[PDB]
Amino acid sequence: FNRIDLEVLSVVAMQVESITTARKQHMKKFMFPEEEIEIELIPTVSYFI
Amino acid sequence: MRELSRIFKGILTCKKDTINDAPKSMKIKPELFLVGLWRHEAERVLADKLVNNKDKDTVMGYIQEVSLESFSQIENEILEKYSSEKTFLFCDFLRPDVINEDGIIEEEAPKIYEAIDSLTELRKRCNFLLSFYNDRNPSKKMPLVLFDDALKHLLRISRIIRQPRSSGLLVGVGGSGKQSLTRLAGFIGKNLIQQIIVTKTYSDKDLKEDIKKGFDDAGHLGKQVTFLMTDSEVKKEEFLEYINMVLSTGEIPNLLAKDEREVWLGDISQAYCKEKNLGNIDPPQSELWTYFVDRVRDNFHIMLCFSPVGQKFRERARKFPALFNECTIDWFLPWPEEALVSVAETFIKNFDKLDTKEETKQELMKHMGNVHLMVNEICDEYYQK
Amino acid sequence: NKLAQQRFVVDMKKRGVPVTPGLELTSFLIDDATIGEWNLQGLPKDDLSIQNGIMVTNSARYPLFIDPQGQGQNWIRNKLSAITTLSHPKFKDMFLKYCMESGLTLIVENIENEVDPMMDPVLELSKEFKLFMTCRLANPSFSPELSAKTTIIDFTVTQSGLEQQLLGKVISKEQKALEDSLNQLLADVNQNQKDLQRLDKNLLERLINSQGNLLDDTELMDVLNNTKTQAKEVAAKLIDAEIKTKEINEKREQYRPVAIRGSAIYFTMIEVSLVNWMYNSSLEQFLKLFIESIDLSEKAQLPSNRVKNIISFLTFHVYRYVNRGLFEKDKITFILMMAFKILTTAGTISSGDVSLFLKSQKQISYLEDNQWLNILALSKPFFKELPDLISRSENQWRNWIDKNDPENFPIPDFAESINQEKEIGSFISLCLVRSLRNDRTLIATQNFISNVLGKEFTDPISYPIEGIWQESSNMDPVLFLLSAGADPTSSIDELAKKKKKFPCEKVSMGEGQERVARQVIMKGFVEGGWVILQNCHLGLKFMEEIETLVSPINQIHEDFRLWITCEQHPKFPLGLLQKTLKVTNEPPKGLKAGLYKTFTTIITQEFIDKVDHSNWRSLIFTICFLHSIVIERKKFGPLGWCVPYEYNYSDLEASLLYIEKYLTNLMSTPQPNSHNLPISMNVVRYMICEVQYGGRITDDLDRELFITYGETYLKDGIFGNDYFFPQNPSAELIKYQEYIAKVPTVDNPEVFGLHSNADLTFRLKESKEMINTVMETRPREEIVQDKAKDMLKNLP
Ligand SMILES: Nc1ncnc2c1ncn2[C@@H]1O[C@H](COP(=O)(O)OP(=O)(O)O)[C@@H](O)[C@H]1O
Repeated sequence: FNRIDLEVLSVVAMQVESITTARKQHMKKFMFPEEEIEIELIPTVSYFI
Repeated sequence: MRELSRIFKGILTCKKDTINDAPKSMKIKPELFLVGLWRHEAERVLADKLVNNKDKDTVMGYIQEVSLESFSQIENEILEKYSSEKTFLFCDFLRPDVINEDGIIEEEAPKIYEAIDSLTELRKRCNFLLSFYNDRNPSKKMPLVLFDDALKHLLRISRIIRQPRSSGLLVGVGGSGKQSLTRLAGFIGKNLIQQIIVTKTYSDKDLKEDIKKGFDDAGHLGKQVTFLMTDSEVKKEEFLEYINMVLSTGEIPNLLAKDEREVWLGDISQAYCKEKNLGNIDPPQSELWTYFVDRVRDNFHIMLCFSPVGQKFRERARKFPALFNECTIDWFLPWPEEALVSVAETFIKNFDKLDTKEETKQELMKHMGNVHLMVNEICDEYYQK
Repeated sequence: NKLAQQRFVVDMKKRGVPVTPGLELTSFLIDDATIGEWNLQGLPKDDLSIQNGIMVTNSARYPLFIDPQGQGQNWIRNKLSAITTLSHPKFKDMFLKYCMESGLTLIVENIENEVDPMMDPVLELSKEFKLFMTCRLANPSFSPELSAKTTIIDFTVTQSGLEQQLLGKVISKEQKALEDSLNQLLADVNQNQKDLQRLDKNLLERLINSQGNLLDDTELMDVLNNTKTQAKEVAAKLIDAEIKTKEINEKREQYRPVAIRGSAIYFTMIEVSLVNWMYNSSLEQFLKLFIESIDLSEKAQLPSNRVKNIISFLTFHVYRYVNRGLFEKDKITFILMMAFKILTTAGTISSGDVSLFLKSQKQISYLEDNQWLNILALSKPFFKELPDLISRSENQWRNWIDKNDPENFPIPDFAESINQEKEIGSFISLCLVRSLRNDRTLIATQNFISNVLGKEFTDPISYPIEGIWQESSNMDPVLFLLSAGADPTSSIDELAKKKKKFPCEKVSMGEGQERVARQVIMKGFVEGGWVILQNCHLGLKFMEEIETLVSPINQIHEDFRLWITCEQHPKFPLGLLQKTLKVTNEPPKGLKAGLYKTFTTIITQEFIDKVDHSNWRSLIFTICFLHSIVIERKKFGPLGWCVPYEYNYSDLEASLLYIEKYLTNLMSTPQPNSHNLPISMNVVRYMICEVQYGGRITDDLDRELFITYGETYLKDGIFGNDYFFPQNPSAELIKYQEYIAKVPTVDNPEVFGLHSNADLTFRLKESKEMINTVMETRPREEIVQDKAKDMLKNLP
């Protein structure tokens, strides 16, 4: 994951933070940045680098 | 070994004009003019690209010693006349003959091969010409002051620009005037001049179209041209690469061969019917391109003018070998006190209406030169501290 | 003037051409009437501005100013005008043709050595058109030829004019009646200078109006008398020159010390900008601070005593303002420079002695070669007079050099009277302390700062973010110069939930985020929300736009704030650096400092939610102390940690979440507590050892080192009655605050278990960098290659 452009990481920070806060509340439906339509979630997800 | 070839290339001229010593005969044997030509040649091919005047003084000492060495049969005569440090055989093309404006201004093309040593008529024709350039160009706005070193520098630009297949790198700090001098030096030589303009978007196509027009001026039309790149006309390296290959080969890959080389070449073979003169019978196809590259390189002179200071100049030279290799190199030292007092009196003669005082004017012009040399030193100290 | 004048007159003397003694360049160039007219137009009344105005007047070519402050821009804004920026698509096409064909004068104010080439050939055809254009950032790098075209003028303010400007502004704000008297008498005496001019006009009229038959005009007698009458009012004006030059002067002498101090302060805070970029600010912000300070505490009664209270209060106000932006390693330095710049005028401290204090054996035998270097360092007024048998007595000062804290209790009696006098005796003591013992430089630094400036400066500060919010109006943002392993984002959000009622919106810089940022900002403009930009250290092209956006022109709904965060990237244009609020949030230095901060992160509901005062209260205290110890261990260097690690609170509340689960689900089955718990606390050891804090650790040895710290601090049991190796608590909140209060400021490394001598090396390297910082602020192909040439014939 590291060998990647710096600004791309800058915006990825936002995306992953949004999903983290979404999962924290245990909210069924949430809003994703940059993408106008509303989208759902399932709990058993995870991220790894 | 290039400079030896350049020395000879300069020597080989005047198939019979050297013989015509009879008009001058200024204590001149036919050989004397020849050895003077040798001396001026060796100076201009070797005693130019050197930084300090002392280095010059030692090469002229070498030249005098070697002339005495070979010329072991009239050595006292050369010592009397040309080995003397006094000015000898300034060679020029436009001063020696005068058009005379008989029925039209350009009555006859001046004789071109040689001139003799003199400074007066040199300056008078220079001022003549300056007035002409003033009325040729609207808003010329060119108060050029002509002092001895400036005259020599214009002469050197002439020497390089004229030669078939020549070009010369000019170095010197800004204000030395090289960019100003070359305009006149090109107008006298009938050469067209164009500069590059860096648009709001800095890109590459401008270079290509301008060089295409330049070749078609020096190719199909066959006119005489000149090119005036400077530090303002470089925004990245790449321009230097394209020009580099232009000095070397002259064929741009598929700029002229985009289904155009044959139409342009076909617009030229009518000249070929008489020029190469294959018994006025026929020709070939590739050989036309050969003659075309011949023509364009024969009439595309390149005048480059760089800064001596900064960071980029030296490693730019190292990047591209042909640049400093093919072109002649000429230094412009800062003006010494003689030039400055000369300018002071040129501007005080017309301004000494109310400031009337004998024996104090000369000291005035002297002291003004002193002031200028000094603000140089103050500049140095401010940057230092 | 000096260098150029001596230069030209020596040229004239050597030339032997005659020249007049005395320059008086301004006097015989321009009539003073236009000078006064400009002084109404905002031209500063002092010499340097006078020659500057002359220089613009001559107008040999179009000018270009080096403009650190903005005198020229305001002057031209007022001189005869009473504008179009360089960066604008219409400017390059529209504004050019309007000015060039109808003469609008086309001012420009954003030169940064980068020229749109179309600017030039316009420079060199309406005959009613001029053009003045100026730079902003000082120390230009203009090309040689940009010097060929245009004249260059430097408006770098001198302190000398600066104290007069501040003098005028203090006379304004402290009581307007002083300005009433000032401007009244000043207008009167200006008009009386014009009355002397009218006397001159009367003399000229007497002399050449008739131009013949003056004598037959017997009214000439009356004319002669009239001359006398005008001189009489000049005599009144003459008296006024005294009444001025004392009264207003003493009203100014009450304040011109203040102005001096003010100017000193400003020229101090200039140079830190050269210490590092981003410590850059205007004079205008300083002016607001100055005028405010006058408003804040100035007038009570007893005006002379209030002058002394100026000198007390203004210094602290500006001082704290700059500290809010400063970094840790530069904290001590700015205060140090302030002290020196204060004393370079009153005490007349020699710059040579300053360089002695910054930079620097046959005689003595006991002391070390490391020490003998310092003997020769001090050796080369009475420094070169008392290294002899006086210093070489070796009677009682051996204990002295052995004693820790040499300065305080075992004072040197080498010069007891000189140390007693104290006007310079501090500085003498400090030259001594540095030259002898560079180890204890820094506390001595704190000491004489406390002396010459007051101990209030050498005291802790911590910025209440709720307090800081009160500063931020809607029309100024909040910058954040952060360091690794620290972010206030959570606290900013927390406040935005506390006082404000909505969550802030956030946009991270990057690529392809300009328009996103702009549209969210427009939403904030219309509404009044809060916006959190992030990672401005890359993607700087959007920054220049922000300054244009945050303007009075485009109106903004109230309650709209902006919050900016970035990092150390030079080539960051100072449009917003010149107009913003700078704050630093690297973690605190001292053990008590970090401990206190941690005791203001997760508090009052973590702490207050217990259902047990006994066990897990103690566990919180244990883990918090562990946190604050292992973080601070790194101060020493490779002895404490092989490499640096960036522990922060995330691991803390991770551990807290674990152990609260463990205790809640333990006691969920506990119907009765024997003594408050029945825990088997060995699993918690393993967890806090290898899982929570195990993330950062790249070395092997650090693993068992950290396990050992766990062993010695946890003890494997909650004793309830024992002395921590370092006290132990009671069970109330403000008692914890007091517990922090009684902690010492500077500790000793045996608190960590680590040996005293560790201290030594730290201080040395610390001292070794500190001076070097300030040492930067002062204003090859040779025999070395021959030395190497001789070397290479010596390797085998
Ligand atoms: N011999 C000269 N006498 C007076 N002014 C000169 C002279 N040479 C150059 N200048 C001034 O310097 C300016 C720039 O000249 P330029 O030819 O660019 O010199 P350089 O090529 O050394 O930069 C001109 O506009 C002119 O005003």
